[PDB]
Amino acid sequence: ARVTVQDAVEKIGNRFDLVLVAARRARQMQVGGKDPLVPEENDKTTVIALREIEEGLINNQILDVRERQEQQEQEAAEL
Amino acid sequence: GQNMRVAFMPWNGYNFEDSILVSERVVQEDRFTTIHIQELACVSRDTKL
Amino acid sequence: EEFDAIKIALASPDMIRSWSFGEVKKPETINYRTFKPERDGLFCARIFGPVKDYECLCGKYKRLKHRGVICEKCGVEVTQTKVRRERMGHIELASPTAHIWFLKSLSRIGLLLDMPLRDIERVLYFESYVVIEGGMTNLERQQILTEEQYLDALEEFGDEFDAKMGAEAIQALLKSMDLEQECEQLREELNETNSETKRKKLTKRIKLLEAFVQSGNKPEWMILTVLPVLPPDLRPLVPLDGGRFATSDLNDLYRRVINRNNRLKRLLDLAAPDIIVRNEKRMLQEAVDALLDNGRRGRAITGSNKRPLKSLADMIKGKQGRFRQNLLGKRVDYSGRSVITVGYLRLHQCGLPKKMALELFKPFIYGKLELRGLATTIKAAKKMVEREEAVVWDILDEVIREHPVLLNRAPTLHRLGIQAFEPVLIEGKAIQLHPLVCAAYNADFDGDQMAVHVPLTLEAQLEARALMMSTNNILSPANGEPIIVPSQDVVLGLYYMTRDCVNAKGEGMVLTGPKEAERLYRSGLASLHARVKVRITEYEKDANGELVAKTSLKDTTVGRAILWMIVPKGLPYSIVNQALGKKAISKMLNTCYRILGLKPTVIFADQIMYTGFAYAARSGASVGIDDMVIPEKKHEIISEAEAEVAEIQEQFQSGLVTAGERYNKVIDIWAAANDRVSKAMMDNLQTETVINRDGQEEKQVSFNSIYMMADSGARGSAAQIRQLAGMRGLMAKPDGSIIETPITANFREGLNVLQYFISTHGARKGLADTALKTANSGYLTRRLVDVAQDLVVTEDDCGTHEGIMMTPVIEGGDVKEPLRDRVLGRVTAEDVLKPGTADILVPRNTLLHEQWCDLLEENSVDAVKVRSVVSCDTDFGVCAHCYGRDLARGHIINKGEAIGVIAAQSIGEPGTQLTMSSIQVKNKGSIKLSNVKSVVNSSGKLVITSRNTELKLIDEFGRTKESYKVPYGAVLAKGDGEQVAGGETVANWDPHTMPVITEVSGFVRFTDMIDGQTITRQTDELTGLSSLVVLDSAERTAGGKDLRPALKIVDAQGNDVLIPGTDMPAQYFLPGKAIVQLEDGVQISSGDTLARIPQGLPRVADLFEARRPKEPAILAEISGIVSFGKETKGKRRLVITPVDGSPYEEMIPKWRQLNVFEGERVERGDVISDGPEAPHDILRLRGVHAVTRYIVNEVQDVYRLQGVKINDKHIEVIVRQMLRKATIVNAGSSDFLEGEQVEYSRVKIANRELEANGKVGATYSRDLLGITKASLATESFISAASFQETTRVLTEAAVAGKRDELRGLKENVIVGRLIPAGTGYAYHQDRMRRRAAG
Amino acid sequence: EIKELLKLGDLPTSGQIRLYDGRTGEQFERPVTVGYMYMLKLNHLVDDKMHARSTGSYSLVTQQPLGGKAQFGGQRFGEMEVWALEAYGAAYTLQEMLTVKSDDVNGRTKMYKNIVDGNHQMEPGMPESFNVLLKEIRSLGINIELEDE
Amino acid sequence: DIVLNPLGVPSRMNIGQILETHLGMAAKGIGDKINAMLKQQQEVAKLREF
Repeated sequence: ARVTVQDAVEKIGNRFDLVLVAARRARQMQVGGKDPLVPEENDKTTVIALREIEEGLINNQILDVRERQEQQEQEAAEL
Repeated sequence: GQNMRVAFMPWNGYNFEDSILVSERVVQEDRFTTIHIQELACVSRDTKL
Repeated sequence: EEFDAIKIALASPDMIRSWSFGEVKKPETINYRTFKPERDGLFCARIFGPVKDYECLCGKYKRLKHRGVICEKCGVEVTQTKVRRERMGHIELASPTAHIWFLKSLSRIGLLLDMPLRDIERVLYFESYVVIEGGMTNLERQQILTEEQYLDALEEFGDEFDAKMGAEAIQALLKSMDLEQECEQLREELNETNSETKRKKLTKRIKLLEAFVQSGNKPEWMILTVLPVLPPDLRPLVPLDGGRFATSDLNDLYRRVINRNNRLKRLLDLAAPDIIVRNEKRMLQEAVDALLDNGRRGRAITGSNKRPLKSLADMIKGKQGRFRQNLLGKRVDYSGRSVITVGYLRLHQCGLPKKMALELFKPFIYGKLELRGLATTIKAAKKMVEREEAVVWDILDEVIREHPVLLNRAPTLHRLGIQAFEPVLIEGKAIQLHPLVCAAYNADFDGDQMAVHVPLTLEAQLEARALMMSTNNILSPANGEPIIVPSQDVVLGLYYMTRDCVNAKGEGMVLTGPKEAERLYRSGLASLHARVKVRITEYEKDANGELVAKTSLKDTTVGRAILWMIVPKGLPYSIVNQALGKKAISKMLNTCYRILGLKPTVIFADQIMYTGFAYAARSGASVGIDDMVIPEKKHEIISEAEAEVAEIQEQFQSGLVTAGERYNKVIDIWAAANDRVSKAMMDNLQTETVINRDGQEEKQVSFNSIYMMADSGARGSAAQIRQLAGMRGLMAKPDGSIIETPITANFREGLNVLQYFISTHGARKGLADTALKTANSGYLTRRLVDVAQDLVVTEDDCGTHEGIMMTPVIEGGDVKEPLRDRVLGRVTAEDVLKPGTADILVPRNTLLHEQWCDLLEENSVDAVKVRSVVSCDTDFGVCAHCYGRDLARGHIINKGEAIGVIAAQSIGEPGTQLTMSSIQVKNKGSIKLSNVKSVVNSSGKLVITSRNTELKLIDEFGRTKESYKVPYGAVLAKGDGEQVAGGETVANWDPHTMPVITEVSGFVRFTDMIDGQTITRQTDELTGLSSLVVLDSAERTAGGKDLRPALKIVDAQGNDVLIPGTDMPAQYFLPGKAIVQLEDGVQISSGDTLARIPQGLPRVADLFEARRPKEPAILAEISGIVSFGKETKGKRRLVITPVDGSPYEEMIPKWRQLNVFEGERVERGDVISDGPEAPHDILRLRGVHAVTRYIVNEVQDVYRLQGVKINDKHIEVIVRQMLRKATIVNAGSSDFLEGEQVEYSRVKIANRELEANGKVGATYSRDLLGITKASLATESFISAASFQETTRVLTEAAVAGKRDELRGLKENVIVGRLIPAGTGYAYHQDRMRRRAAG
Repeated sequence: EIKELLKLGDLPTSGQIRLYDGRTGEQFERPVTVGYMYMLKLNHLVDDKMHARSTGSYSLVTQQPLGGKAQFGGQRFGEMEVWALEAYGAAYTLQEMLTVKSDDVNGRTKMYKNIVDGNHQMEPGMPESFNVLLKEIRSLGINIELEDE
Repeated sequence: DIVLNPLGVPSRMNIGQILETHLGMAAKGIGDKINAMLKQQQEVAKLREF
């Protein structure tokens, strides 16, 4: 969560994959203004993603669905 | 240097690895207060501008 | 912008002109009155660009009114000043000149021309002509000519031949020669004569011409005609504040070459005599040589300070070169340094000084200040930061938190030298560090400085928290042993709490919980150490991960009972019911992690630190002078030790005893006195407490403060208290010999002036190596990390076949590393089955964690086959299942991570710490012999006649407990398979006498034994039982030296006695020093003899260098009967006669003892000559498994000697990269016997043994290379360019036209790209998918 | 002699005395050796060692940050700690150590601007310490290019 | 007023400091008697005897 990332690794199965998914979420969470799905309780941008991984709300395959449906509906908005 | 009361015992780990613990008294009595004298130089040259 | 690879080649003059934007012709650089560069000078703005941004020389066009026009008044293009870093000019020379790299370095211009190097220099200096073309048959191409000999050619022929002088003659030779004709000619004639001494030379020429074939590189570009100049911004001449200037020496060299180049131009229209034009051309050649390299071909050209000028080749070479000091090692931003101090802090917390935080996070404060809206503009932000208002600290307390910051301690030995830490602001000046991580940092609070580094990007702040956090790093990468062990003060408090006395206070009372024991201690009603009865309810997880409780009454002391409210409900109570020394705490912390997890372990470690500090303060420990007790028998022992000195001295002055024996006796008595003192001293320090309680008197453990500080292992050892109290051993003078007069006094009693002068030698010698040998360790680690560059895991399980053997280390002495520890972290190779047959625990791949380790430990298994790194069949990397589980994490290793650098730091870290006749059975076991040649002696016992047999000690389980080497021709007292108890001398053999004992029995008559020609008549002067003497070749007559004296065994009829069961003759040949014991006519029995033949850090560093031992061990490469041919011609010969194959002969020194004889048989790869084994020959004869087993068994010795434990997997990973080259013996796709990569051999047989071809490929031979040489032998030219021999590597790659795929770790370090390791690996998979899909 | 002097000084012959704690005021279980020892102050002052550089001086030929506290330069990140970083596997940290910290003229300005705008976005580029190496090697008459796609 | 870590005494093999500390306490005890009798002024001759 905030001191350790011990429980974050099992939700993905690899130590190296935490960064590439948590930073991927935090990119849009910071610049795109997307609403976090986890309570924030006075935490920075680089730790709430870890607290959410500790719950396991997001995973590599399901980050690419909520973002792709957005452009999918933009296609209908554009045309 | 100076001389003063010295003990030999651990103090809550504040002297863990060769660390040294002192008193507010030594600062108040200014036993180890020192004076350092620095100097500065303001060069004033004739620039082509 | 994105590229794919880096191409290195030679610069054609046309391409140099293409780069250049102008020809510099004026040697002057800038004006003196004004400070602008001159036209067509060295800083000519036309060639290189404007001196100021968007400004021309005069001012016709400026202010972006004209974008990129060129001022017609001056000729200067208007643009940014950055163009001055990019634009390059050229120098047009009148006479072509030779490059120095491809001329002096080795030759690259001599090998191409097949000309002697010295003659090339002679021709260069305008001294010796060369025949470019001989129209007549008298002359010949590439002939050396003197001036006097050349006058005859002038008066004879003249125009018919072509022979001139100078470097342009070499250029014309390169122009005229053809390499395709050499390709089609040299290769054919090379096969005709296979001379090995010239085979490599022809191979090198063939390789060079072939490399020129596809490089498209015409060697006519070798001789430089146009020379590029460095951009002026990189050879800068900058004014100083005091109206001065300073410029790089490159500017001086450029001026020097231009000054004589224009002079050479002026010497042509002036029709200079050829004698002076030669001198000018030599001047130009020397100048350009010094420009390329100052101190290479001639004297190093200096400046006005007589220091050699640094050429641009020096700018990239060595430690001062750019590759090391500016590309790999860089200055960094957003970083600082401060002293370190101790902290109460938690393991993830660091004490930052509040003053440095605002400086480091200044951009962060600016960014969050505008968000807060407190500063409309950044100027106001900086102003209020400068004022240091109260608001900035309010913002600061949230900027710092949830933002880890890296800590660094120079030097960074291993991985744990850098750790992440969540900052904590401290209103102080120094950095506060957690005490428990000081041991990993090797940092003591004695003035050490730490380097702070804040990560900027989102991933870096993420990478530090996820992977670099201190809470993650509990176990060492080298071994799974914990690294957060309490060092000195926590262990002292824990030891004091976990102490027992029988008369202290409140003894024997029954209590119903630990909490109310704490109040008893705090109230002072009961003492800390007091054996009481307490009710304890502990927890266990016998269920499927579910904790179960159990309540019982235990007999313990109050101090240990206090600890039970600290354990995390997951440990047995018996783990704290001891004295709890340092190793006890280590194993406790290991147990917590192995049973419960990581978070409980971290919390427990923090609470142990807090408790230890608190109770060490509560107890109070000091060092009293009364505490240093002195034995009363010190003077008595000293007197009774010097008493024998008089006896020894009087014996020596009498003369009956020798000086060496005198020295040995006095040192022996002094050592005995030292032992007596050490025992007598420790007797009064461990059980000195004589206290009584409801009895008469009883003796318990000591309460001396020194005794706790030594027993707990906090500081020092019992080997030091001897120096405190007993005499300080014996000191050795720096020559190596040890002074027989010891320092009888100790520090408490004070020392003598002469005693101190003697002792100071040990002090200086001990510290001198530390001040010197750490450089050796650093160089060794640097070399190790080079050959560990691209060692990253690429797959999970390559599915390779069987791998390496595994066994305990019972050889030599007892068991040091059992199979319980050497396989923890391994993956099997084959389906290992228990001693109960057909019972297998593995489907050829399992992770040998503690459960399987215990399962095999309970069984009698002694051999397991694990998947080694060497056995891995992965190309350009290794797979996880071929490595094993991680050591820092305990889980199986995932892809992406790098292992080579981890192993290199694992072995390179302790390097600075490690600078310096009869066989008796010990325990009841069977007497087993492996590969034994049985023969019965004359007394009915068993004797041995084989060197390749070793004794084995087998217990009731079946595994070998002890093993001892037995040499050839020894005598044993017991048979094989005898289960005899310990304490029996089973083997007896003379340390010097080597027998020639005969296996067969019968009559012995002196055959092939003629007196006066080969032997001498000698008889013993006391016994008389003697025989003819056979001496060595250096003592026997040369007349009979042609034939080896052979004593065949005969019978009454006089026929050769053969081996029972084989029709081969059984006769013995006598080498030198072979005096026959029995006389003629008498016989010997089986097992009887014929004749008696009487007889540190660099130590581990040189193994990776593949250093050849001074006295190597010679072995055989094929089996069969060994023989000897030519005798005494420089060195003897060794004929090899196999059953079917071939006269394999080599130089063998007869001066060294052998093992087999003329009539004996030896197999391939067996000890025929003695001495240390050569690793190259071990590879050449036996497999890579034998040599890697040798290396892991060898290097482990030093670390065991220094008590350092390193996982064996950290060695063969380097060894796996040592075994990267491969020499071909067959053909089909490459040259005859050129050296290639093993991966290239594997991929070349991936299409010839497949369906793509029936069979055309070639078979290889595994090669071993030194750690320095193997680093250079890569398909990458930039990896080795940054380590050593930069000039050689660059000149070798340039002529080969190599290209680098940017696969190595430091390759992407230099270019700044992401590192193909871990996160960079998962990024690089995308790039690998990119180029494949077009 | 010390024992005789202590007897003269009305002090315990052993040389250690019992003490009370400044926090809870209890006698310690063992007597503590207390006396007088000549202390000294060394020249290595803490403030002379404390240094921090967010963005300051830059080198001329290499464009990297300068060295030395007196020059307000940054710390030197040698290859020794580069090996530790790559042993950890944190590639982004190592990349930013060499690209946006020291040798990117057009990179570290953006690194400053976006974090001022509260954007921790990485925009790396070619290190400036490699263009110098390429230019020098090219000045050696040794052609060297980058094989693009 | 200054507390030193005692664990650095035995392992570092520097025991002269302990003797220095004891001798310093002896000297300071002499001084504490001297000033004590000086503030009371028993006798100059008594001081000359002590």
